[PDB]
Amino acid sequence: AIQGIEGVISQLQATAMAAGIALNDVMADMQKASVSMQMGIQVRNKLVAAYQEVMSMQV
Amino acid sequence: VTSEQWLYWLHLYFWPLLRVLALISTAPILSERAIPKRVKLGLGIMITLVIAPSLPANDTPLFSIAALWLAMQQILIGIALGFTMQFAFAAVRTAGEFIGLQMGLSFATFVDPGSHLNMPVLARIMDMLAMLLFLTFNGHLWLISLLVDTFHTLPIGSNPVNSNAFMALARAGGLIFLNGLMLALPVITLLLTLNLALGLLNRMAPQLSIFVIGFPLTLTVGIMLMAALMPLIAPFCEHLFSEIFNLLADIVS
Amino acid sequence: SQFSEQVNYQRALEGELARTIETLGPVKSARVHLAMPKPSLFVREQKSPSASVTVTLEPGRALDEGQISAVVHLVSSAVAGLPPGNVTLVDQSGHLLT
Amino acid sequence: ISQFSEQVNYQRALEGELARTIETLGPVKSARVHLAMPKPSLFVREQKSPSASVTVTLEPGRALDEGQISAVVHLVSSAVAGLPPGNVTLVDQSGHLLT
Amino acid sequence: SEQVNYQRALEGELARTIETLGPVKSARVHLAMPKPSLFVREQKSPSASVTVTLEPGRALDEGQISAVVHLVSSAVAGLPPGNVTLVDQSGHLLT
Amino acid sequence: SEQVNYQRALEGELARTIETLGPVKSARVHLAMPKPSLFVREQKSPSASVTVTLEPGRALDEGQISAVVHLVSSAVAGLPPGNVTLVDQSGHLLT
Amino acid sequence: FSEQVNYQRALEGELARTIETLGPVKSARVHLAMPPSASVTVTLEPGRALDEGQISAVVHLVSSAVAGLPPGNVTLVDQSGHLLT
Amino acid sequence: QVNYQRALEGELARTIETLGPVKSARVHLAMPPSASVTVTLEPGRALDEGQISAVVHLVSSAVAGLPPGNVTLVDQSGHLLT
Amino acid sequence: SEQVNYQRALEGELARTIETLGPVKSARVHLAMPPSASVTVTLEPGRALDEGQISAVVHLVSSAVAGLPPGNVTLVDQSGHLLT
Amino acid sequence: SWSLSVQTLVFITSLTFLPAILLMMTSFTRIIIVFGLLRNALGTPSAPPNQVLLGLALFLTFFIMSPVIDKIYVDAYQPFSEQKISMQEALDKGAQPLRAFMLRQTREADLALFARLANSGPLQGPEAVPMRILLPAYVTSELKTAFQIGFTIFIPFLIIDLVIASVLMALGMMMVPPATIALPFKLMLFVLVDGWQLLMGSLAQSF
Amino acid sequence: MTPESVMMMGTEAMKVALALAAPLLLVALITGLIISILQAATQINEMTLSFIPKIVAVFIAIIVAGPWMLNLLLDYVRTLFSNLPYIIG
Repeated sequence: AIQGIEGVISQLQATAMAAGIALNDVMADMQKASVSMQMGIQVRNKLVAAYQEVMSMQV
Repeated sequence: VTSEQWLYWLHLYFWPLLRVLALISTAPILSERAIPKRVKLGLGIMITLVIAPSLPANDTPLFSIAALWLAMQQILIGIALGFTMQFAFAAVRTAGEFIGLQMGLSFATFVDPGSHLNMPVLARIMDMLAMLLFLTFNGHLWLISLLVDTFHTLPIGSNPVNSNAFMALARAGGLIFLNGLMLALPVITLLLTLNLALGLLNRMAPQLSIFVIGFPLTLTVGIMLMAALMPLIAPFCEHLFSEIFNLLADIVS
Repeated sequence: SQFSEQVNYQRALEGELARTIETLGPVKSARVHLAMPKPSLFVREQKSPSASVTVTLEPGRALDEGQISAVVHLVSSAVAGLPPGNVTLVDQSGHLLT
Repeated sequence: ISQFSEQVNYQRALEGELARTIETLGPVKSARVHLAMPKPSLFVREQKSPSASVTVTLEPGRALDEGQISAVVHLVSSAVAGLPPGNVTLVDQSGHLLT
Repeated sequence: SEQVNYQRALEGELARTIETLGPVKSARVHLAMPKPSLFVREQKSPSASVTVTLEPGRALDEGQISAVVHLVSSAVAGLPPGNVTLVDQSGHLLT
Repeated sequence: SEQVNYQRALEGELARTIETLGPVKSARVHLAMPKPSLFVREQKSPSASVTVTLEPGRALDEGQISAVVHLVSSAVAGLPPGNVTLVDQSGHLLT
Repeated sequence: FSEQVNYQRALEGELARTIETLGPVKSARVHLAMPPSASVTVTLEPGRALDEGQISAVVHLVSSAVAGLPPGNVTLVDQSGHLLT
Repeated sequence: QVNYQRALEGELARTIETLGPVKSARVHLAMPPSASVTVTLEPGRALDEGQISAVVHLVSSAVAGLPPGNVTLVDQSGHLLT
Repeated sequence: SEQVNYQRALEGELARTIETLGPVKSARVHLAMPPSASVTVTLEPGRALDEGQISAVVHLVSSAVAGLPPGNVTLVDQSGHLLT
Repeated sequence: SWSLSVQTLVFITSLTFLPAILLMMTSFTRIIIVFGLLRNALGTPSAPPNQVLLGLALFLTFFIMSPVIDKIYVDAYQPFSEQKISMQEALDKGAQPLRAFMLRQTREADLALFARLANSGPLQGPEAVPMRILLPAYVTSELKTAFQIGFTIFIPFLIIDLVIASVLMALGMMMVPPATIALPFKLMLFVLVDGWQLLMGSLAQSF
Repeated sequence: MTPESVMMMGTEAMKVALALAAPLLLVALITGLIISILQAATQINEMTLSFIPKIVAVFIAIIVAGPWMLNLLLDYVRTLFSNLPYIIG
């Protein structure tokens, strides 16, 4: 993109300043997605529990 | 073949689900505990199923601090929307509780503040009347529509944020008081006059008045006064909802 | 009410702007109308505010091009985020000066 | 003053001032402005554009110039948040549409 | 009540301006402002009926018919001109 | 009560304007406005009955009947003209 | 709201005051508007044209007196409607 | 605060006038900082470069965190001595 | 108010002592406490301040202000010469 | 850098203490106590719901932590991506702004007490105060500050109540309870002066 | 369904509450006022003797008008529950 090339030159300025599919793949990505979804569910559950504990307060 | 790329679908369906569910758990009527949890989760899931395919999918991994920042952003947006909506019901509850306290309904708070003995029954009456009015004016549909619309204004992707904007929501805390005063005003003032009248009776022969004649008279007068004042809340109800909605529209952006 | 406060503020700004515009040599009386944008219960969108300025000139006192410019600048500055191009200046005969 | 009352009063006041400025215009003896400000609804996408009707009474024989009609249009449109000029109707005392 | 009153006040002002039209001796405006229905195929829309009494022999010009239409339509949020009916004191439809 | 009162006021004003029409000496309007429904099916269209008393021999023209129809239909949110009945003092249906 | 508006009326007043103090200037009128921009109208003494440095110094003063006022948003105009900017 | 600002402005103008060539001074402070100083000189009493420098120093010091470069000094004729 | 008044009082006493210095006819002290100081002295006809006198003025003003770094004290004469 | 599974375990475990972080480390206790005392002042212990007060305190806490959040983003969020610093050196580096904030808001007496409660003699410098000594001292300082702010809020309402009672007594009334009369006047004073916005402005200024 | 119907719902409900509570409150108020004026006439002032006849009067009030209140409130609740499925939206 024109804006994409703008971003590339921006990252170059930043550097300046700083100075078919098989079962093997199907199953592995399937498991990885299951793991990531479980992680997201657990993190959200922790956040929701913390929020409800905060809001169940008594001021 | 038989690809079914799972990460793409997960990243497309997750963050809109997080924002929709964050609104659901805090938005009035949609956040009431009487709804079973599975009903709320299913409503969020179905709304996300309808909305997400049109949105540009994000590619940030769930196993990164960027995912945590995204989740925090969605939670903040949802709770801000729900709470700004809840402010109007807070104002109505305040006005009702004050009318009830000038009724002398709960006199034990003036002598024992927060002593496990308080019944703001008028506050509950007008709170549920306000909920009925909000249901009638289809405010919840609007809430869902605005939750969808805040994407165009603020996309899922991490975007920079502002400051006094938060103050605005916090400064909305003034409205709860300011609008509450007006609703009361249309009744408390006359009640005040009534109490003033009772004072004139006590300027006569000492004692033998107040706590024996004032309470029943003022209770009946408050009852019939605000029974007549009931038709007045609905225009004020729409005014409150419009105030909350356009404040949300102006400040969320 | 806040809304009442906002209306009062809009009116006061209009008054002072008209005042300064009149004080100007060629101008006998001025009338300023402001349209501040509005909020919506849904959808993001700015509506750059707009202004309409009607001037009555002294007998034959035609306004200079520079004068139109200066009127434009003043009115635009007095309104938070007023894009000059949204200021209309008109005379007592209905000629658009801007 | 109800929230609705507050709005209606604002509308009336705007109408009054607009008519006032229109009258001050040389050829115009009296003006009458009617505003129709619309309503947002949870069953539509683009809210309908506001509309205005302007009736002018001219001084004996004081016909309005094409530019006079234009300037009236501009003023009325600007005074109403999001008023698309094309929704401003200008009419004389005889019922001739000037716009 | 607040809405109905708004309706009455508007009807009144519109009739007023219409009478303030040279050929018009008195005007009467009736507004039908209702609630619409989405996905009901052909719904409908707000509507107006305008009755004018003319001065002895003061027939309204086609332009006059057009300007009345424009004014009434504009004064009603989302009033499609085609839903404005204009009638004279004899029952002739002018629109 | 608020609704019933609104209905009787609308009836009154409509009769009023109808009597204004030259040939009409007195008018009587009856509105039947049905129960609204916000579901996805239930809906019914309102109806009107108009009785006119004419001046001695002042027969209403076709156009006149048409203009009465238009006015009454417009004054009632979602009133389909075809549901307006116009009758004279002798019981002749002008519709 | 009132507290803010009143302070703006004051700032405007004092700025106009200092602008007049300058010999050539007979009277000044300052209009402010923060989201900022300023419009300054000066009336000069008979024939007392403002020098380019005079226009500049006015610009500097008005810009400084308004938190975050970019000079380029200060308009200076005379009693005849000439933009000295 | 506003009263404190006004008082500081007054005293600064005072000291600036005390200086010979200066007949009257006017100080405007913008604290969020910047300063505008208008001086009226005695008939023909032009301020020297060092004098301009000293005015700058005084005004800058009197305002917590005032960067000299944000002090404007102007004469009764509208000449920027800065 | 209590603070502003304290600042004014400190300014006054400092100016006082500075004037009570032979060559000095009148002194004016401005404090900017968030610190910095500006000191204007008027000298007696021809009474030029020596280097040490300048140094001593600096020391006094710096000490009188909690955490005043001397280098933030400006001393100026009645003609606008920076003695610093 | 240690194992990814251990990192996940530690992260989810630390997620549990989020209310503890909000209460003990941020200012949330101060605003919540100020709101409670202000509600007690007006004489209505249930006028704004506890939920609304909690959410308002949460928004105020978010704003007043926004500078510290920005410092955390600069020192921890960004360099964790560029991998110049990560894991240990950074979590501690990101926690450093919290340490600076809590040192700023903590009184010396509480820190001295909690040090002599832990026999930490050689604690000489003020930027190397351990978290165990810094946290409860900060909480106690917050309690004292919140109580002081609550008393300052109490003063005008107490004055209004006293004035109303005095005028009632002087006017001849000896039986009329002054609380009923003074409640609407308390509200009209609170609204008219716009107490809420100035209160939040002062709290933000109170740091 | 319409807000007019809702607000009417609240009004009629709370007028029913007013009708239920008015006899007891009015009887208590009348008894208190009568005892107070008798105290003023006799120049007797103890804050406890006004509390005695009030309880007896209010308790008699349930004896006399109690069935009427019980019949009114049951009719209100019965009609509300019967008309519940026609004011649904």
